[PDB]
Parts: sequence; structure tokens; C-alpha cells
Amino acid sequence: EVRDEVAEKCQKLFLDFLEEFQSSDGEIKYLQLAEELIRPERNTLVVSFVDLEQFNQQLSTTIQEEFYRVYPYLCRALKTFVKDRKEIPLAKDFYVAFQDLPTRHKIRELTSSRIGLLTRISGQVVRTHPVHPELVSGTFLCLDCQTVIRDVEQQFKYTQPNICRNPVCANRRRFLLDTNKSRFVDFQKVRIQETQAELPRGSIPRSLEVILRAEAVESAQAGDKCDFTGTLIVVPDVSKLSTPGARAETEGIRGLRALGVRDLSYRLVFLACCVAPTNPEQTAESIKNQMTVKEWEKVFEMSQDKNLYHNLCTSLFPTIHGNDEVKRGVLLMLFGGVPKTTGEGTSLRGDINVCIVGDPSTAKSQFLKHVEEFSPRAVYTSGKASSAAGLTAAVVRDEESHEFVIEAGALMLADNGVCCIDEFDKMDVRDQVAIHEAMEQQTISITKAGVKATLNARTSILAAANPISGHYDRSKSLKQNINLSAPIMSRFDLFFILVDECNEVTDYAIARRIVDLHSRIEESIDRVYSLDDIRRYLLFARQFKPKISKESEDFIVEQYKHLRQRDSWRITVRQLESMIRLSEAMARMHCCDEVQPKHVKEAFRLLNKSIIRVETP
Amino acid sequence: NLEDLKGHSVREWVSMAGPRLEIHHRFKNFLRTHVDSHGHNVFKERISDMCKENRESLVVNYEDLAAREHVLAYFLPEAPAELLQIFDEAALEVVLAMYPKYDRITNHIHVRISHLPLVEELRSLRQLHLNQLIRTSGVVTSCTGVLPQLSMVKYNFVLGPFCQSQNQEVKPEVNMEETIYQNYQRIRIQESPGKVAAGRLPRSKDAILLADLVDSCKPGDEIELTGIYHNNYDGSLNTANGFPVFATVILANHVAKKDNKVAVGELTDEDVKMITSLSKDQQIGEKIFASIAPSIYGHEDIKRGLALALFGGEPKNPGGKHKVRGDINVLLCGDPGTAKSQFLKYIEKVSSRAIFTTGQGASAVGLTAYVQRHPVSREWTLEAGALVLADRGVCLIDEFDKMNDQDRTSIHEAMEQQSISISKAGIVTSLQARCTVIAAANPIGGRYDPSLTFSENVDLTEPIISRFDILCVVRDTVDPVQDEMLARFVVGSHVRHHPSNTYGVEPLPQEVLKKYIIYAKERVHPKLNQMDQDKVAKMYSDLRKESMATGSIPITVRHIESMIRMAEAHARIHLRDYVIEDDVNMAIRVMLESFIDTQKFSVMRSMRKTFARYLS
Amino acid sequence: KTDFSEKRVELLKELSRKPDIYERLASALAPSIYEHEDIKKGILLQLFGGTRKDFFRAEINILLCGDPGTSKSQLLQYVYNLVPRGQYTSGKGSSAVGLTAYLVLQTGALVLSDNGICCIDEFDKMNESTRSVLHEVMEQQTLSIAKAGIICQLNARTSVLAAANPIESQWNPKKTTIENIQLPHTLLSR
DNA sequence: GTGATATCTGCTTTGGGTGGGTGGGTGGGTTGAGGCAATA
DNA sequence: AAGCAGATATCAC
Ligand SMILES: Nc1ncnc2c1ncn2[C@@H]1O[C@H](COP(=O)(O)OP(=O)(O)OP(=O)(O)O)[C@@H](O)[C@H]1O
Ligand SMILES: Nc1ncnc2c1ncn2[C@@H]1O[C@H](COP(=O)(O)OP(=O)(O)OP(=O)(O)O)[C@@H](O)[C@H]1O
Ligand SMILES: Nc1ncnc2c1ncn2[C@@H]1O[C@H](COP(=O)(O)OP(=O)(O)O)[C@@H](O)[C@H]1O
Ligand SMILES: [K+]
Ligand SMILES: [Mg+2]
Ligand SMILES: [Mg+2]
Ligand SMILES: [Mg+2]
Ligand SMILES: [Zn+2]
Repeated sequence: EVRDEVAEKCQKLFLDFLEEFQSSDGEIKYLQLAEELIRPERNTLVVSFVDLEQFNQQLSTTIQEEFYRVYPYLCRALKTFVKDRKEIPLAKDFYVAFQDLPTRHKIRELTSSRIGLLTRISGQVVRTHPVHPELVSGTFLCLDCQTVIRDVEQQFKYTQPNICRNPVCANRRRFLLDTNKSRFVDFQKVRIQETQAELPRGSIPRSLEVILRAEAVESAQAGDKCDFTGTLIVVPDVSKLSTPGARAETEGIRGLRALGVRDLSYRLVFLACCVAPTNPEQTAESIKNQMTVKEWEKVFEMSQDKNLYHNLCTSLFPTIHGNDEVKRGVLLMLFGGVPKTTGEGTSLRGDINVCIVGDPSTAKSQFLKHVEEFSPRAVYTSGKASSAAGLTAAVVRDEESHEFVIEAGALMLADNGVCCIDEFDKMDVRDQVAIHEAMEQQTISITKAGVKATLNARTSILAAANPISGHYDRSKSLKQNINLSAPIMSRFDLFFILVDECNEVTDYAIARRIVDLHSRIEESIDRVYSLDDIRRYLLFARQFKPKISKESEDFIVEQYKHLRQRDSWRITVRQLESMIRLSEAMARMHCCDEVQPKHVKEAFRLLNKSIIRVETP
Repeated sequence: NLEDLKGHSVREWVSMAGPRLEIHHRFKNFLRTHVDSHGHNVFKERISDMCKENRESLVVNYEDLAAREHVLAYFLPEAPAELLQIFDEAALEVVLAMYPKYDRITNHIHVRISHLPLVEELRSLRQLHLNQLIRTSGVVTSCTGVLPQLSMVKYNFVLGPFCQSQNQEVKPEVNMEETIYQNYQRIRIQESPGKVAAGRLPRSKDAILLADLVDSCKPGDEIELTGIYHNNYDGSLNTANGFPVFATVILANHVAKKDNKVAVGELTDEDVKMITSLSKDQQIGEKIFASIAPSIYGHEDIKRGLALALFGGEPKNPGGKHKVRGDINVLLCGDPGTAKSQFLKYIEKVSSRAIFTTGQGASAVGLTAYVQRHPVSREWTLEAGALVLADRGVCLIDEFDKMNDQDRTSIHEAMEQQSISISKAGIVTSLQARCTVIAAANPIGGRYDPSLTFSENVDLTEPIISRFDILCVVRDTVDPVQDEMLARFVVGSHVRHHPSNTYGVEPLPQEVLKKYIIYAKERVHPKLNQMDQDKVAKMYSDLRKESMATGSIPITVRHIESMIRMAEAHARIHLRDYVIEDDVNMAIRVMLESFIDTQKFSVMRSMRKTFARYLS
Repeated sequence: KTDFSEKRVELLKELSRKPDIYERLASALAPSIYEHEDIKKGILLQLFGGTRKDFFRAEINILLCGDPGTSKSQLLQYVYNLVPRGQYTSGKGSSAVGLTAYLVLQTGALVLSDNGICCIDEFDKMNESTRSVLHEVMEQQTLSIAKAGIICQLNARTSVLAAANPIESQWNPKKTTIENIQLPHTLLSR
């Protein structure tokens, strides 16, 4: 059989690269990575193109110019490099991915001259299709002689063997496909679009079809901005091609036997071997392991700091002057309580909701923005919404299908995170009624035409509101200043007010702070802890589930009795559970395993100042 | 040794005669000898139950097979078709040994596997699961009728028998009389809405049900599906994709509704023994009342009413021309933060068929039934709403007072006549809706005013209020002793249910209660043979006199029929086949205590004095 | 196709040295419009824009409300012609070009005018959804979409030049600005 | 006498409603009237 | 009527 010299040389050199390339530490970089390919779910190896370029520049150039031609041989080299380990079945297939290609091309630079070369592009995913199994090499039985033919390559069309393997056999038409000994690969089709940055001025966006295979399937989601590394190929019009096993199914080139009197056109698709984001079962021990040693000692030092509450408060909100209590409340919301389930299967809410009622231009939006920028999972939205979904689900009809579907709202998109809601007093009646269940039961229930669903809304809500008159009236109570109903107010753990103090000194402090922030953007900010440090510390601290002790039990019971005796707003069991949640969050803040009385004292201070502020002018 | 493979695949190994015979013998021995913890022959009872009901399927728990036959358990996921065929043959041999005449009822026994440990999501299925036994879960979105499929074909002289596979037309006209058929059903399974990330399109799979597996599930159901992941060449898929992609399907082996549900048939003899022994207890009523939402500090009237609603009354149709419902509807109404929503959530968790909906999230047609438009088939079709889907179940409605009035008026027919009548778009029909409605509402202004009556506190009118058999008023009063007790209970509840870990009677475990309820609703039909007509009639007249004087709530004939339902439900709780005097007395007390609670605070003392003789 | 140099930079710097460059540019901005000096100065400052701190909106938003028959549309047209990355659009829903983002993902004029100026002519004729979209763009400089399985945030760092008419046939002196044009005060405060 | 290679024969096509709505609208067909949810 | 799949007789070497 004729032998492709270039591809074989590439295979040999790639095997050498895999075996010999050395990391900084002196170990073989890719031996330890290939050691992971013994698992059944893992079949792809990610190789940095810069490492390969350092090892051998001629090999890298040959791969770049003949990627489509030589890729199967690189996969064969990987198979050889993995063959030693006993756990791999002989039937397993392995694939190579290439990570860091120095140069990038635009979607409108994908011309015919790029067919078969290694390329990297960026795009916004518009649509993802279901996963399929795709045949790569078929095993067939010959019906004339019962000989078994293996490794029949497929070319965009279901192909059967051309001639029987047996020299005596002359069969050309009768074969049987055997699925159990054939080879399949995972297959996914995605449709991507030009990013808004790349879209030329006054031009309709240009779309592209990308094919993901093996591990790359289900790794990109619609709306994501992703970098794809792979190759540009042509895909013929399969509908025109006729084969012994497959009839044709209802200008281009003419003259192929499989074409009859028909024409064959082509279209360009991108065959991606690697997908990444364009801009890039937990437990305390695993969280620790994910961190480096420096980060772990920083987290421990943070846990040991005796001024942690104040340092965290100042670090999180450096641009805001004053309002220390509001910062403390928002921090406690960020740490959260311990969600629990009862013996009968019902849930006890562990999340904390906070409300901030403010005068105009009092920086409540600043609080919401700080939390939104800090939190990994956080959604910022307005009470008055642009879409029909709003803060909860909506039911909309697909015109073509006539089917009814759920459109998700803000509280659904923020599930397991934080929802910052601005202008919380402008909600509509549908959202107003649904938010009862959303805030307490943490679910949204729908029984409408074509839809019957319970949707998860396990969220912590941080809300910002305006007073009814547009200016806060100290003579009245907080309940008298806002338009929130009493049942909604009972669902909030903490309430805060921000009043415009018509004071010269406060005005002078705020003006100096703003002007200093603008004059020296970098120099103005001074955080005891960096935001990344706080993110790691919060990730570590959320793994603790402090237990309520007996003394804390007695203190909580006494405080609840006092609150009820003191008192359409009223002290309900919700205040008791809010106090429990706040105590749990206070204990969590110090990575502690038991809720001590001190945490209860602090939580009761905050909650008592919230309740009194709700009641009296 | 069976485990040792001489350079063959598992399929090849089990295909040859030696290992095939060994597997057959091992499985037969497993069926004959397997015993449970107590030592009872499991499959002797299972086969007896199968044959008494004239069924054709034997269910095998994977864990038992793995414990007793580890090699067979290992083989089963890798070569499912062959192993299942061998199991079917061995099962038929054993069954015919136990019941030698059973061959007249059926000639094939299907072995079905449950509790398969290899659970996968619909999104997670890859090419490495092809031709394996897999377990997945989802929502049934589409379901065909039961269709006849060729099994053993004969052609016209008449050609010899020919077998039919799921993937290609057989190659020899068909003789209808001499051909053999099988039941065929195709279902579409979808990701459950609570498991798909918000704003994302769900994934779906197709499944094929055969023989006695058909009609195992209905659209809208939550199902766990165990079957074979199968792929077959499809030309139009290839055309569509431009690549040689194969179509996939699940060849179903076992279908279960697995959201904590046990059927009456699945109850064993020991379970029935335990249930009967429990019913013998003198305090069983109190123990069942205490089992309703044990993590709520006492609201003893609500728990009693909810237990009665769960067990239910007895439908009657004296001469085929006068239908009376057996269901008991409940309305909770009271102050905020009193655990009304928690009660509704508990009822949803404990019931076999329950649908939970809230306030403005429910529409009129979504509750009862809706007319679906189509672009290509018949233009208009009828589809089931909440009440139809919850037929013989429970519909829970939270924020009942916040509903749109037009949407709230759509349940009137279902609450009394237990049917939904639709006359729309060429469709004139009636559907069955026999469901218990449990609703929770807040009073006008968000606080119940003791100086007023129940009718003054709520915005609901007489027609809807009369449809509720039991009315419960939840009041949040400030009392230091009660507040301390509630606080000490709630904090203890938060201590007990840390994830690391009034009646005076011990409640039943929730699993025990679920078995008890299913047995009583299925195997007990209490009969109302005798009743003190004069006492009930005199009581009804007194109640109607007082209701007209005060106007606290309307009293109608529906109040007489509710008492009879409550007496039947009380008898059902005791597993009694005939209602007795103590059931009627309990029903009277429940109705009178409810009525007194609807009065103003000043009048309450007089009302207890008026009806003291009954309340004694 | 049928529709800097060192000398050009030297000319620009020579202009920048002149004592009255502000008024010269303001006069050049819109020669046809008559006697609206302060409006022209504000529009010039909007064209230049503030400093991108990269920590702070640097964008300047201007609303021209007034009686019918003035030269508001002409000013908006002149600014639209001047700016390189600008969009001219209308608040009316029936409008051919929309403000909102809506398989092909179609971003609206606000996203298209990112790092540019969006001219909105019938500001008072916006529906509630468009008002919410505009508030989000002006407050957060982003546009969130969750539709047809697509979830994303699109950058919209755009300066709004809006034109508004009163609800009545003429401006009512007895009425303030808020009650003369039916728009929320929360939107006007941006 | 075997390997092409030229001739001959039978199948089914078309989009279509006597080929079904118990095939399916991800296999593809204007116009109007009729239920929904969100809407005002 | 137009064209591909299959069957088969026929020249040539
Ligand atoms: N206490 C404060 N400390 C620092 N900056 C402040 C303070 N109060 C207001 N500011 C400044 O005010 C601006 C914040 O306005 P923001 O949009 O957050 O107000 P708001 O409370 O949401 O009001 P509104 O919604 O009515 O516009 C920023 O310039 C912020 O620097
Ligand atoms: N100050 C002005 N300078 C120049 N032309 C003016 C001025 N005021 C009015 N005009 C004339 O009026 C007409 C401008 O109408 P235009 O379409 O610009 O109005 P508009 O302010 O957008 O109002 P509307 O949409 O309510 O009619 C032109 O004839 C313009 O010459
Ligand atoms: N009597 C009680 N015993 C135990 N928990 C209670 C009680 N009353 C209220 N709660 C708790 O208060 C919380 C709020 O109750 P909720 O279900 O909102 O009642 P409602 O819907 O009537 O306002 C719940 O999480 C519940 O566990
Ligand atoms: K059709
Ligand atoms: Mg704001
Ligand atoms: Mg509730
Ligand atoms: Mg104009
Ligand atoms: Zn052969």
C-alpha cells in the first residue's frame, strides 16, 4: 500500500515530542496528563502549541500547514503513547486538542486558502444542537463469503466496503453493518455568530457552523463568547450522492458515478478540536486543595484576624462613605445561613434577604453594583422589567409551533446566587404575587396553558427601594414611607434606611471622596484584603455548617420572647428564623463550627435595630 | 469458571452454549432460593402475586441479584439483550413449575430490572453507553396509542415464520390471521423542568415500550426509565447533518414513577400485617393526626382536617342517576407566618398524585383544561389541566385570595360535579376531575380581625365558600407561654435537622404512613348502614338557625353531605368497613368546632353554650 | 465605489491654539440652526465625551424637550451625520429600526452605537418595555437578553441624544417639565 | 474460455390529498379564525 | 417520460 511519507514523519516526531518534552520542573509534562486518560470518560489530550513550537519548529509548521491531512496520525501517536497502561481497552479512541495558537483570524478571513490548515477564531454561540453518535470506522460482514471487513473509513456519507477483502471474493454490493464492532464518536453541531466587537460597521452578522467532537460536546452554551481552535473544511451535499448501501435522497460539479446526472455543491464548516472561553460535590478539604499554598495561608490569616468583620466591610465597599451598618448587613447576607430539610421532606430557608430604602442619590445602587461585581453568581435587575418574564417566569407562545414555553425571569437566572433588584417598589402585580413563594418557599409554580412546572429560585435578594413620596419622612415609620405590603416586609431579614443628611460636613466628605476617586483611580482605593482574597475566603467559609449550641438556644428563645412581648406589621416566627439565620452567618464569617452566644448577640443587635426602625419614626 | 473470558467479549461469551446453560441454571437457582432478611422466599410470593393477577412480568431488584449472583449482575449491563432472554426462559420454567396450567394464560414471562445503580442524566448519554443497560429519568411529553407491531410474520402457499427486529423491514402479502403481533408504544422523555438550567432548552430522548410495558406511563409523568441504549442508521439524519450520524432510542425494560411512590400491589404481606396491627391500636387516630407535618408546633385542628382530607370519603350513586362526591376540600385562612404554605408543601410531599400551584401562577384553562392549536394535523385538540391531571389526587392552591377572579371561578364545576365541561372550537366534551382541593388564603388587610366574622374577613363569596367541607382559621395571638413553647420547638427543629445529623403520642414514620394511606384508600370502602337521623337532623336545623342570625358563614345541604364524608373518612382511618357511632360523633365535633371559629369574639362564648351538648 | 497627516495635525493644533476654539467649533457644529448657542455647546461637549477612567460612565446624555416646529430633528440629524459610530432611531414601536435586541442574534441600535451616539427622535412615544431597556442601558451600560435559549450581556457604552415633545398640542407654562412630557422622573434623572 | 461492456427490463418517480391523520411536522405546502397569556 | 439498479447476453483477447 502506498505510504504517505509526510504524515508518518509527523507521527514519529509527535510521538517523540510527547515522550521527551520537559516542563519547567524537569518532569515529562504530558506523561502526567496522559496518565489521566485511563478513565472511561476521558479521551482527549490538550497540548499547548507553544510547547510544540519550542520542541520542534519544523514539526509545528508541518502540522499547521497539513493539519487535516496529518491529524489522524497524531491521534495514532497518542494511542501509541497511551498503549503501555493496561487499563485502556484496545477499542478506545483518543483525540488531540491544541490549546494556545499564537495567531487569530476573523470569521470573514475564512477563505478557501484556509481549507485544511490549523486556525483559531472567536465567536458568540447562537445555537447548540443535541449530541449524536457519529460513525468513524465501520465493521462489515460479507454476505457472499462471511468474511469480516474492518476499518472502513467514512466520508460525510454512509460508506460500505468497495471490494471484499478476500481475494477470491468479487462482491461489490452486499454487506452488513455490525454496530457492536464499529467505532463511533460523540458529535455536536453548534451555530456561532460574529461578536459585536468584530462585526464590521453597518454589516449584517455572518454566521458559521462548528462541529464539536468527543469531549468538546456540550462545552459551549448559547450566548457565550468562545475561542475555537480547529480547521476549516468543505462538506458536500450528501443528498445528491448515491452509494451501494444508500440511495440518493431528494451549480456544482458534474461527472461522478455516484452523482448520476446531478450536481454536487459544497459549503464551509469549521471542525473544532478545542473550545475555550474567550475571556476566562464541594467540601472544605477540596476547596483547600484547589488553592495554592500562598492562598491557603492567606485564607488562614484572614480567618485568624480579630478585626475581620470591619476589614471585610471596608474592603468590600471602599467608595461609599459612612453607612457601616448597611455594609455589615450586606456582608452577612453574602455569607448566608444553613439551609436544612425536615424529616418529612420540607425545606427550611437558609438564605438572607436585605432591603435598603433610600433618598435619591444616596448610593443604594452603589451597594447593589459592588455586590454584583464581587459575586461570581449574581444578577442585577430592575423591579420594572423590559421582558414579560420580569423577576419570575412568563409563558410565551412560539408562533410557528404554537407551543407555550417558559421564559425565565431574574430570580430564576440567579438561582443558587444573589439577585440585586433595583426599584423594588415598581414591581407589577404578577411579580408581586409570585415573589411571596419565591422569597419564602424558594420556588415558582406555574399551571398555565401547556405548562405545568415548579422552578427553582434558591436566591438571596438584595433590594433597593424609594419612599412613596420620593423623600423619606422621619416623622413617619418606615412602614409608612414605603409601599411594600406587610407580608412582603416580613420576608426580609433586614431593613436599612439611607437619609440625605442636609449637613455641610457630610457633603464635604462625600464630595472629597468622589473627587479623590476620579483624580487618582488606582491610588484612591486601599483594601486590607484584595477582592480575590475575599472571594477565596468566602468560598472556603461557605463550606462550614455551624451547629447551634444549648446556650445559644436559650439566648435565642429569650430574645424572641422579648421581641414578641415588646410588640399590620407584627413579630412572627419569621423573625425567629431570621435571627437563627443571622447567627449562623455570623458564626460562618469566622469559619467556626458552633454558633456561640457572641454571634447571637451581634445578630440580635442588627435585627433589633432593623425592627425598631420598622416600627417607630 | 464463568467469570474468565477466553479472549471473547461478554456478548460472545454469553452467546455460546456452555456459559448460556450455566447462566440459565444460576438464574433459576437464584429465583428458587433467594430469601430476605427475615428468611422468606421472596420470589415464591412475587410469582404467586403475578399469577393471581394474571400478569406476565416478574420484577427483579438488581441489588439482590448482585448480592447472590455477582457474575450475572456484572454481565447484565454489558450484554443486556442476551441475558434478559435467558432470564425470561428460566423464569418461564420456574413459573410453569409452580403453576403448571399457567401456559394457557401466557407463553412468555418478562424479567424486568429495578434499582439499577448506573443512573445517568438525559444530557450525559454518550457513545460509550451504546448497547448497555442504562437508567435515566425525566418527564413524559409525548405518548402514542398502543399499536400492533409484527412479531412473527407469515406471507402468502404460506411462507414460513419470520422474526421482526426494531431496526429494518423483514425480507421474504402478509397473512393477518397467521401472523403474530405485539403491543408497541413510543414515548418521548424530556428533562424535568426543575433540573434544566434556567433559560436553557431541554434535551429529549425517545423510548419504545413493548408487550405488557405499554401504558406504564402518561404524558406529564415523572418517570425513571431503565432500558437499552440503541442506535440505528438513519438516512435523513445523515442528510440533515452532512455527517454519518446514527439515530438513538431506548428499548425500555423497566418504567417506574419513582418520586417516593409505592402502589397498592407492591405492598407485601408483612406490610399489610403491620398496617392491620397498627389499626388495632386504640390511639391510632391520634397517631395519624400527629403524623401530619410533624415539624410544625401544634395547629391540631388543621392537622386533623388535613388527615381527613387525605383519607377521603366514599363516592355514592344510589340508582345511577344521582352522583355525590366523596372528596373533602379544605380552606386554610389566617395570619401571615403561620406555616400554611408549609402544610401545603407537606401535603404535596406525602401524597401519591399532588399538583401544587400558586395565586397568579394559575390560569383558568391551566387549572381545568385547555385547547391547543396545531400548524399541520387537526387544528385544535383538548389537553388536560391541573384538575384533570390530579384526578383521584390532590390539588394545592397557595395564595388563593390573590388569584384573578375569572381564574378562581373556573374551579366551581370541578369542586362539586367533579368534572370539567369544555365547548370550544368544535370540541364539546366532559372530562373527569375527582380531586381534593386544599387552598390557603390570607385575610383582607393581611391580618385576621377577631372583632369581625369569617365572611367579613375574606373577599370570597358564598358559592365558593360553601364548596369547602372544612374551614380552618389560623390565628397568631401573643401569649408568653405559647411563644416560649413555639420558640423552643422551632430552635430544636433547626438543631435536629442539621445536615450533619401535643397529642402525647408517637407519630408514625412517614414511609409507614404512606403505606397505611394507600392501603386504606384502595382496600377499605366504609359503608354507611345506620345513623342517628334525628340527632343529625336536629343539629342541622340548629346550625342553619344560628347561621342566619349571625351571618358568619352560609349553611347549605352541602354541610349535611360533608358530615357524612367526614364520618366515612374517620372510619377509613381505622380500617373499618362500616361507619359507626364514634365516626359520626367525631364528624359532628369537627363541623361544630369549625363553625364556632367563624364567629366574632364576643359571640363565641354563646355559640359554645348553644351547641355544648354535641361538643361534649 | 461611488459615494493623521503631519500637516493635518499641525493645522488641528494651530486651531487648538486659538483663544476662542470652543465658540468656533460650536458655530461650525450646526450652521443652519439659529440662535441655540448653549444647546450647540452641550452637543459639542457630548461629541467629545469625558475620560474613560476604566476603574464610571464617561458618556454625556442630553435631552432636548420643546414645542413642535422647532429645529430638534435637524440637530439630531446633524449630530448623526457627524459621528462615525452613530445611530438615528425613533422611540415609536412601529419604527423601522429598533432600540432593543431581538437563528440570528440582532442587537438593537443602542448596542450598535456602543462607543458612539444614539439619536432618539420621538422619546416621549416609547412604550414601557423600551423605557426599561433605555434605563438599563443608561444606568449599567449593558443590555441583558435571555431568549430562545440565548443568555448574554451586550456592551452598550453609548451617549443618548434624545428629542421630546409635550403631550399637549403646545408647551404648557403652568406645567413643569415632568408633567409636560410623560416620562418617569427616574429616567429623566439620568 | 473469462473479463469487461453493451443491451435489455422493471421500479418509481410527482409532491397530494381516494395514501393516512393509528406516521411525524427537525421531511415539506398564505389566509383566515380561534384560543391563550400578557396586555392596556 | 426520464434515469438508476439489476440482470444478462455478447464481443475480444
Ligand atoms: N455616602 C456616599 N458616599 C460616596 N458616594 C456617594 C454617597 N452618596 C452618594 N454618593 C455618590 O452618588 C452617586 C451614586 O448615585 P446612585 O445612582 O447610586 O444613587 P441612588 O441611591 O441609586 O439614587 P437614584 O436611584 O435616585 O438615582 C455616586 O456619585 C456616588 O459616589
Ligand atoms: N431655530 C430654528 N433655526 C432654524 N430653522 C428653524 C428654527 N426653528 C424652526 N425652524 C424651521 O422649522 C422647520 C424645522 O422643523 P423640524 O422638523 O426640525 O421640527 P422639530 O423640532 O423636530 O418638530 P416636530 O417634530 O414637532 O415637528 C424647518 O423649516 C426649520 O427651518
Ligand atoms: N407553628 C410553627 N411551627 C414551626 N414552624 C413554623 C410555625 N409557624 C411558622 N413556622 C415557620 O415559619 C416560616 C414561614 O411560614 P410560611 O410557610 O410562610 O407561613 P404562611 O405561608 O402562612 O405565611 C416557615 O419556614 C415555617 O417553618
Ligand atoms: K402530510
Ligand atoms: Mg439608582
Ligand atoms: Mg404562604
Ligand atoms: Mg421632529
Ligand atoms: Zn466476500
